[PDB]
Amino acid sequence: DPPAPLPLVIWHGMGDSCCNPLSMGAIKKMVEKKIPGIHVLSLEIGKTLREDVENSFFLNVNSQVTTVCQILAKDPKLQQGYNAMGFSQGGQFLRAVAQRCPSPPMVNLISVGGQHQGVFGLPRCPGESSHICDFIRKTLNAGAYNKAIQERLVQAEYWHDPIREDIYRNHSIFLADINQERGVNESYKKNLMALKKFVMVKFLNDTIVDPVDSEWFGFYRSGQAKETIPLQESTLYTQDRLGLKAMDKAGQLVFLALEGDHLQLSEEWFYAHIIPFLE
Ligand SMILES: *[C@H]1O[C@H](CO)[C@@H](O[C@@H]2O[C@H](CO)[C@@H](O)[C@H](O)[C@H]2NC(C)=O)[C@H](O)[C@H]1NC(C)=O
Ligand SMILES: *[C@@H]1O[C@H](CO)[C@@H](O)[C@H](O)[C@H]1NC(C)=O
Ligand SMILES: *[C@H]1O[C@H](CO)[C@@H](O)[C@H](O)[C@H]1NC(C)=O
Repeated sequence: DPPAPLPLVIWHGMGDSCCNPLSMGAIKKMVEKKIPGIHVLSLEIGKTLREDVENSFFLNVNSQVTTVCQILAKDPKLQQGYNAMGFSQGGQFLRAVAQRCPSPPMVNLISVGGQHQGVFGLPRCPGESSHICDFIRKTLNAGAYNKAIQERLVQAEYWHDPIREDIYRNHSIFLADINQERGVNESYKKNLMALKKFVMVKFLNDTIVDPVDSEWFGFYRSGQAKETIPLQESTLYTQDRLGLKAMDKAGQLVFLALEGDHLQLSEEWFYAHIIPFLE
C-alpha cells in the first residue's frame, strides 16, 4: 500500500540533468530496485534536457524553487508526504523547498555533498599555498555580489565571502535568505524542524567544494579564510535561527561521511547507508 513506499523526489546538481542513464537515471533504478513499487520523481527544470542543464548554471535559484514547489503540488502521489534527495547544489536547493513550501510535506531530506553554507574557493585551487588561487576568490566579490550577476548566475547565489561577511549578508538573494542572515523568518524555522530526518553526507576527500565542511553545515570562521568551525560552534546554531540545535537535540540530524572525491560513491555504500532512509 501507498504508506509502505514513500515517494522519492530528486534534484540533480550543476551540469547534470533529470534523466541521464549514467547519473540520476542510474540513481532512479538503483532505488526502484531495493524498494519495489516506489514512485520516483526526478525534477527537470525547463521543457527539455538542454534547458535543464543550462538552467543548472543560468536560472535564478529562487525562480527554480518556486517552479519546483509548483510541480510538487500538482503531483497527487506526493500529497501525503515524500522523501527528498539532492545532489551537490541540489542539496541546498531542496532545503529551500522544505523551508518555503510546507505542502506537500517533506519527510526525510538527504543531502549528498550539498553546500549548506555556500562556497568560497575554486575547484582544485587550494588557497593555503597558492597566491593566485587566493587572489581570485577574494576579488570576485565585487562581481559575485553585483546585482545583475546575482540574479543571472547560480553559483553566485551561494558564494559566501567570510572576510567581508556584511557584503555577503546584504547582497546574496538566495543563500543569505535561507540561512536567516537578515533577521529570523519564523516560517523557515518551523518548516525545517517539521522534517523528520535531515541527513548530510560529506565527502572527506572533496577537492571541488571549498570549504568541505559546508557539506556538514560548517564554514570558514568569520573574518578570514583558512580555519573553519563546525555547525555546533556557529552563531546559526547558537541562536537557533533555523531550529538546528533543537533538531539536533531530538536526533533529527544525521552526519555521514566517506572517503572519496565529490559525488564519488559506491553501490555498496549507497545500499548500506542511504536506502535505509528511503525505505
Ligand atoms: C583523503 O582525504 C580524507 C580527508 O582529508 C582523508 O580522511 C582523513 O583526513 C584527515 C585530515 O587530513 C586525516 O587526518 C586522516 O588521516 C584521514 N583519514 C585516515 C585514513 O586516517 C582520507 O584518509 C584520504 N584518503 C586517501 C586519499 O588516502
Ligand atoms: C518568510 O518566508 C515566507 C515563506 O515561507 C514568506 O512568505 C515571508 O514573506 C518571509 N518573510 C517573513 C519573515 O515573513
Ligand atoms: C548593507 O546593509 C547594512 C544594513 O544595516 C548597512 O549597515 C551596511 O552599511 C551595508 N553593508 C555593505 C558593505 O553593503
